[PDB]
Amino acid sequence: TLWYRAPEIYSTAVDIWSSEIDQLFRIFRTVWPGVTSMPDYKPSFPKWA
Amino acid sequence: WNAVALWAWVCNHAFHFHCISRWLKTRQVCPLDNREW
Amino acid sequence: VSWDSLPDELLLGIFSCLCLPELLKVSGVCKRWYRLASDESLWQTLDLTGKNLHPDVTGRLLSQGVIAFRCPRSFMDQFSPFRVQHMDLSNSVIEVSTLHGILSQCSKLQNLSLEGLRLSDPIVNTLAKNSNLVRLNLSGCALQTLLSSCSWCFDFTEKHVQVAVAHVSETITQLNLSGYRKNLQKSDHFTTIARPTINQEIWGIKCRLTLQ
Amino acid sequence: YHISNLLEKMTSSDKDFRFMATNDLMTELQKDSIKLDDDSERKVVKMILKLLEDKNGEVQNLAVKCLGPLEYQVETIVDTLCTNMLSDKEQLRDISSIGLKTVIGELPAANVCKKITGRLTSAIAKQEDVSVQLEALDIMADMLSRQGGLLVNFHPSILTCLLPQLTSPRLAVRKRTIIALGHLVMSCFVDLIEHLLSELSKNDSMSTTRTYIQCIAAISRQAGHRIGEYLEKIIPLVVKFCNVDDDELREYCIQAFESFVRRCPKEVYPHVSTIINICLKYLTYYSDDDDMSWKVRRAAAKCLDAVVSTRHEMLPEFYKTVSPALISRFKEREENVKADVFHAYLSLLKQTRPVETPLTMLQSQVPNIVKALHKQMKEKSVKTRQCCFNMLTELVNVLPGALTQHIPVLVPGIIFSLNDKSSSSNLKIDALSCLYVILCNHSPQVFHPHVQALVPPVVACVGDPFYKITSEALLVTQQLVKVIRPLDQPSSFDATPYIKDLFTCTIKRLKAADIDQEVKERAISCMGQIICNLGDNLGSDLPNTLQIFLERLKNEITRLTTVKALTLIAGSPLKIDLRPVLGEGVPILASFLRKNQRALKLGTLSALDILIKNYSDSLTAAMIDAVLDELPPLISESDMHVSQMAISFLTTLAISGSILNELIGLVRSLSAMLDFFQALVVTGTNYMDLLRMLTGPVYSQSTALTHKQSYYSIAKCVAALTRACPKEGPAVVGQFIQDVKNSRSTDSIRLLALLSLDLSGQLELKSVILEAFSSPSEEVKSAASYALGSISVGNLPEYLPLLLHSLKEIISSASVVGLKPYVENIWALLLTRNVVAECLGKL
Amino acid sequence: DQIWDDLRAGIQQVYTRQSMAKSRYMELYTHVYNYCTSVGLELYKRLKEFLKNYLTNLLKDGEDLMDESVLKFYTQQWEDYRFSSKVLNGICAYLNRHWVREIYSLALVTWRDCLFRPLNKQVTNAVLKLIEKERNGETINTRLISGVVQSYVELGLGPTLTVYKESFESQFLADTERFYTRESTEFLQQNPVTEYMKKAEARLLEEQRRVQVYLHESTQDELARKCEQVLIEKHLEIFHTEFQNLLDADKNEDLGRMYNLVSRIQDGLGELKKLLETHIHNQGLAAIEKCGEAALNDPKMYVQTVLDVHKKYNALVMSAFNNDAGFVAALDKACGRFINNNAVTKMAQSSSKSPELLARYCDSLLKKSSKNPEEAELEDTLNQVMVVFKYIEDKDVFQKFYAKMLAKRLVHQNSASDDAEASMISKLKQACGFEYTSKLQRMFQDIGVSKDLNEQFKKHLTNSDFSIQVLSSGSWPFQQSCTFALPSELERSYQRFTAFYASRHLYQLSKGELVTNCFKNRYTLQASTFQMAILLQYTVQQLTDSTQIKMDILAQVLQILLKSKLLVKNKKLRVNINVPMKTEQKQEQETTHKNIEEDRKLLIQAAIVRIMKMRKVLKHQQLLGEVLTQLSSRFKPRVPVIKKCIDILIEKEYLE
Amino acid sequence: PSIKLQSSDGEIFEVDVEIAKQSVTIKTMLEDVPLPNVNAAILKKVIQWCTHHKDDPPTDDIPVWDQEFLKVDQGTLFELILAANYLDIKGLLDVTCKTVANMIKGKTPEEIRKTFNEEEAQVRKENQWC
Amino acid sequence: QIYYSDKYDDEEFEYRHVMLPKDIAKLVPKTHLMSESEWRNLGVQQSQGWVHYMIHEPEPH
Repeated sequence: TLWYRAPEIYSTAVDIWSSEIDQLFRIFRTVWPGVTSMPDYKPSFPKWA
Repeated sequence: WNAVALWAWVCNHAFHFHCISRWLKTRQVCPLDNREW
Repeated sequence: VSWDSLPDELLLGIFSCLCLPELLKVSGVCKRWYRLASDESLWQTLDLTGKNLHPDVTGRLLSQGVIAFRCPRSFMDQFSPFRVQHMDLSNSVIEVSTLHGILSQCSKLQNLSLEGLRLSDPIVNTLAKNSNLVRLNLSGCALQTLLSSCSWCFDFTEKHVQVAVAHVSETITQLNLSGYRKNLQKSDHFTTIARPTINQEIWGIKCRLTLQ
Repeated sequence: YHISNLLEKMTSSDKDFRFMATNDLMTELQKDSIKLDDDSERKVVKMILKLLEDKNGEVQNLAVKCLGPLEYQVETIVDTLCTNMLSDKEQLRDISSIGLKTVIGELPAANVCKKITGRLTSAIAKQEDVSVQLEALDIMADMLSRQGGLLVNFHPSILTCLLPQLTSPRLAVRKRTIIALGHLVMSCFVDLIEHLLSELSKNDSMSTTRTYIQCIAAISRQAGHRIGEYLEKIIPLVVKFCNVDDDELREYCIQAFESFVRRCPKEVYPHVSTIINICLKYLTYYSDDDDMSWKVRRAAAKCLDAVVSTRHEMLPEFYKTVSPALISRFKEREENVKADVFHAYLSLLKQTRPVETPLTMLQSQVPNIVKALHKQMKEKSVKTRQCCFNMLTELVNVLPGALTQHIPVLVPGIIFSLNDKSSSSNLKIDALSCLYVILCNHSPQVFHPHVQALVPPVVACVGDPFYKITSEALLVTQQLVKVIRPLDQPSSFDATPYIKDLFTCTIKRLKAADIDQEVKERAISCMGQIICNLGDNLGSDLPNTLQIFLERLKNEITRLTTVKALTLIAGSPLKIDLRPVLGEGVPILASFLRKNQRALKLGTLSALDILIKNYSDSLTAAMIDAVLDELPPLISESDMHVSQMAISFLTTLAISGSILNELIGLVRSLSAMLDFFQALVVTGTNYMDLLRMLTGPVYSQSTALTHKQSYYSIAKCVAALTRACPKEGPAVVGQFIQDVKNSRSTDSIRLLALLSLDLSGQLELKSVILEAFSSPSEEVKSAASYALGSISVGNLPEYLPLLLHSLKEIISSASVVGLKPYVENIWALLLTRNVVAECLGKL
Repeated sequence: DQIWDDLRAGIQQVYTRQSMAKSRYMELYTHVYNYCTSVGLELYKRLKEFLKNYLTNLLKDGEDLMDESVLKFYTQQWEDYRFSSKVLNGICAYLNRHWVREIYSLALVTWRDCLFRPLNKQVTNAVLKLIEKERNGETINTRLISGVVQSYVELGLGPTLTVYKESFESQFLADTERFYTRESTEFLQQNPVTEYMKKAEARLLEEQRRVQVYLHESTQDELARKCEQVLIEKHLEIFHTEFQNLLDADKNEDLGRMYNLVSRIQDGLGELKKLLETHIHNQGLAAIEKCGEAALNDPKMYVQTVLDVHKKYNALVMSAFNNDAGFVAALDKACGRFINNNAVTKMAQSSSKSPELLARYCDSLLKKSSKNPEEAELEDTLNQVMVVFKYIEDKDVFQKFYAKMLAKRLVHQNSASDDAEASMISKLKQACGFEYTSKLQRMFQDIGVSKDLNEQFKKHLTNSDFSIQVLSSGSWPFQQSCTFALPSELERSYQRFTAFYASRHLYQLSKGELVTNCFKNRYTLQASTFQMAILLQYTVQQLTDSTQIKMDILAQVLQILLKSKLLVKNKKLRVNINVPMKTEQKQEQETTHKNIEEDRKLLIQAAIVRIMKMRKVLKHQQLLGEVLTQLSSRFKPRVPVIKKCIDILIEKEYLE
Repeated sequence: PSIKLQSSDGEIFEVDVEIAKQSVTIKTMLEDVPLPNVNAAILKKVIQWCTHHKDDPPTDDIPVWDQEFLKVDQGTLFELILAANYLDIKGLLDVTCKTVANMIKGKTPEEIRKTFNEEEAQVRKENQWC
Repeated sequence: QIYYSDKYDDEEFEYRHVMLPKDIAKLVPKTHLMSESEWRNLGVQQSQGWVHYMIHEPEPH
């Protein structure tokens, strides 16, 4: 969804929610277990702090 | 009596080598054959 | 119908058909199986990508005698040389300290590509122990004597820009030029030169063991 | 810029500019000139062709020399070149032929030859100018000869374009048409020939032109077995035309000649031959006029040769015909005719040899020809002498001893030829060969009174620097020294005066290093021959000649000649070669094992036989040294037939066979007939070999009957000469043996009566265990030496049984006593197969 | 387990040559199965020790054998041992399959023990003695040597030839060198050199056969190559010295054999070419000198000798030398050198006489006047003349002389067979340039024109030795006529000169009719009819005054007339007395030589002007080269003439 | 083409020499025979196993027919694939290893003793990445 | 078209997130990683360097 994107992205996608990576990076740029679950988990791009 | 004979032209063109060269130096374009070289 | 009085090569033949997950799950069954679990004939092409392993696992794998293996797209943050002829550590920055600790001494690596790794000078020349390498890198890596072993560096300084193609052995098939070509001293579609891939097979040798 | 600048610069309306442009473009094109643009290639080819017919002849003269190659565009070039020869322009037409010849001369493409031939078929049409006709004919003949197979399509068009202009006024055109027509006839569509044949048959009915008969003869040369039908209709026409008094009658002779040689069924011999004889002697008649009459003469000669070389069943009466008389009547006409007439006579002589008898005729005609020859020796020409010598040698070879009377009148010519004019090597070699052949087969009592005149030349000619001269003169020298003192008959003439010259002449050439191999071989042969013949007088220098022979024996290249010479030295005038002198060489002679060169043992025995004063000295003679090398040389019948008789001879003359145990053992035991029974004389000089032949009964496994018969034979021979007699021989002791232990004991007695030159199992033979062959041989060997018969009185009737075999035995050997009686042979026809009349054919 | 006491007897029996029953063999192989049940790295050492002990015992058995007795030991034992090893291979094939960190390899390595044992030296010596005896001639069976060669080759890690090489090849080759070097010396000392080449060829063929017969093919090259060193290359000096000796006398077969023998080496044919050219040049000059003066004034003899020598050497090179481009090039160069300038030319103080005499020889050859016409053979002579003309450097003299000679010949009816002449002109056109053919074809066509025109006068006479030939004199190489009015007896004939030739819009040739009544007896002699024309008048001096012909030619006519018996008779009516004047021949030759020189000077002037048409102004180094390369086909010029021409052109203000 | 084969129990079989030649173990020595280890029934099975692969010169997909031959009882199975190495073919051993791995693949090591026959934690820690 | 990001490499800034064109996707191969400026031939225009340490997580456009 353009208005909101699920952080995981599919069960409870709407509940899970509250380029997709660019939209979701807003909260992360400005932590929890299970990080190494989705394919997007990677430290190449800057996603610290 | 069997011998050899000949026939020659009439108007004909012939000039000396020196005069031929002198004429060729400047007359190459004035006339169109029949009186030069 | 006892299954504990068989030769060793028969068990090797049995194991040769297994894939990674099943093999590593069968690694531990009894004392007899443990010795044959890790053998030279088994590990010859091991490609794990994106598994962000820890130093103990890689140390054990290298010590076990892995003939040749590649490892693209795998990040690492946390000696007796073995035949690791083919290596692929590309576009996955790793801690320089651990790299120097483990990559201090390698006897012979006919293929050694380190594409996209920041390592400084004191360990670059230590590769001279290798008998001869015929592969180079151009992805952001002593300065002149290294290539004498066999006969896009932003941090690279100006002094050694012209040294490469000026006074160095040129028996190599090719010397790729890009980015630094414009600044190269004059007094001195896609590109598939000095790259591993043009289908997990890499460098032309099939990966007999890939996690995927 | 520069690449295409030349083409633009070509058009300049100037002489020097165009000259230089052509020059540099040609020079550049001579180079490889890789990567030329196709459009630029079209530009250059078009411009060169356009300039081809410009003014200022030098420019086009250089242009026409363009290289043949640079194949899509070459088609345009050839099309343009061939389309110009027929254009109105004269100079362009003339140059078109040269350009076509230059371009077509690029063969290592076949489409090119097809196209040019198809376009050029029509150019032969009648034109005002005949300059291009010859070029077109020549080039078309070239294409047809080089490639005739590809012209399969348009044959008749070429035929129809080629016939009409055969009668062109120019003679060169006619001659070129003859050759082209011959080539196209050679190309062969059967129909193609019939046109030509009928057209020439009809056109020759009324015409004074001689080219028709010329082409008729020419076409038959290539038509192999394809003009047989034409002969029946053309022969009358040619024989009729022969009487025409044209300026030359050669063409008819050539026609008849070629038709006779090529066509087998030409069944009219007499007419052609007779007209040959009539026209043979047609002599007829500086700045004088021409004279081509001689031609006919030579032509006739050649055709005569053909007949005398073709027929092989018309020899008997050919000599009786007028041909040889005409040939030998006048052999002095001129230089050229002599060669052909001599060749014809030589061909007849060669045909005479098989490999009223006809030879008698020639035997009666030898004098006249010899007379006719005697003069020609004075001719300054060399070819005449060469032909005369060739004829003489052929005549001497065909029949032996033909020239047994005219030697005094013939030797002068040979000596004259040898003496002077030595520049001509062929003349000298042929003369020496003729002398050798005439001296080869004749009675020795003919050349005697001429020897004094013949020896000097030869001995002077042996030293000629030319090596073939000596290589022919030494054989003549050998024959001469042989024809001086024949051994069979006594020679009155003394040989001492002239032997010194021959000895020195041959010995001088014998020792040298620059001489040829054949010369050395023949020199050693001649030296051996002279030494054997009359070496007694030349005893002063004998040891040095023998030493030279021993030295030459070592050389590998010259072994056979020296061995043959040493063997040949066995004449009745015993040639004493001091015993030690041959002694040091005997070990060398015995060491020879060179791959089947076995004149060795054929000469050693002669040497030790003629000279046998000392031969048992083992250190410097045989019986130890030569014997050691006798093992391989007794293994294969062919060479051992001669090897065995070596030991046979050694035994007789001896210490005889002191150490031959290994040789005798190996000799024991396929063999067709080779028997050494006459060689088993060791018993007399020394039953020495008792058990060697009686090994049968004990040892019989793996035995061949061929050798069992030989074993019985050798038993008989050992019984032949010894104190023992057949009455107590091995057969005698084993008289009644019916408990034979094995088949070998039976084979031992199988041939018992052989030991001849009734008390044992007296008539029990037909109770054969296996069979019997010649046991009842007592009758045969007793009828002659002993009484008439021992059992012949009651031979057959007692035993009805297949005993008729013995019949063929009793009358086989002896005939003096074979049939004194004649009852049993005739009174009974013996009912049992053809064996009854096996001997009746020849009693 | 300890069941080792079963393979022992197995290998002991298999070590023999007698086969083994297959049924009981399961007792052995299956026992090996027991070893690898329930690795160990212990059996290899035990089997190695057993093999070593067995091999040592075998060596001890026949240690003393030698002199062809050892050769019957190693070969005899190796076949059985190899069969035993092959049979035993299957027994431990299981281990060989599962043992890779080799039983047959172990057996071969152990065989290396006896190979490198004392047997090596004696075996090699016996083998080389067998080769030597084979060279001598004595025949020996080659089975055992084949076995020995297989022994030496098989040993190794054709897998590897290192041991075979080091153990047999070096010593075999050394024996070869010493043998051949020893024999060749005294063979050449005693035997002739002529047969040495044949013997060398036979020996080389014998080795080239032996190598496949009983040797490994790997030594195919080396054995040959070094054997050229000992035989051919080392003796090249004597071959060079004898080449001339045996070339002076015809030994063409020996020439071919020598060429084949010496061509194998690298850069061996080059030197002999020099000697060939030198000898050809010397022989040609010797022949020309022997011909001598007669060759100068007799073109037939000189050209015949030149063609004879050319044909002889051409046939020799084509037959013996296999038509090598270098050889034919050398022959061409030598022919050019010794036929352009030779002894005969030195007497004429000019190098143009040799080409000049060829034209006269051709004219005499194809003339129909002398005795008779020749056909079917004249073509060959013309072709050979073309071949010899191909070499001529100065081709201008030949063409210039031939044009005039052909014109003179064809003015009169004298001419040989038309076929030969047509072939000759066609060949000349094909070989020579256009400009000459453009002139000769004009004569060819004009003579036919005159032949056709001849009938016109006869037909005109009808309507209203006599054939008036008329042809334009503008383009032919002739000269003007003399002034002499024709007498009345002949005036009427030419008075009817009007015809198509004249009506539409030379005479200096003495021709006339033979009708004389002054003498008692009439004769018929066709000759130079100037005397006949003068006879119409009748003192001796009176004749000249009335005719008033120019004194020079008239006096020459009088002298030639006095040479005959006409003024102060013969066998037959066929009399000519038409001998050409001697002085006119030399004068014409000198005049034509001068004309040729002038023409060449003008040609070189025009050529320099033309070459500089493209070159604005350039140097002199390339000028002469470009001039020569652009005029190489015809007679080449001389440097002083070019310099004088260049100076004149400079004076002409053309270049700088 | 007639060779006699004897098993341990003492039965004689005859096979033409075109199919038994595949087994290199018996072919190598025959070039230049009671087998004691092989059993008669297993000998019959190995002899008859060469029916399909005559034409063909000497996890992943395998021939569908092979299953019927490879779907064999345990009692005969263990003997067959334990004695195959004596006369194993280059293809028989490969298919054997493949099928036995297939049985092993996908099972639980802790229960492997149910089929064939402290350290667990250390083994797991040794290779935890997987 | 392209869409520059706000801030993604604050630690070492040389470029930011950008869009992917239809033609660029075809030229972008998985075998060859996203080089900093090796895509200039395949229509690449952005901040200097723009070294992409990884690729699109869900899918590349």
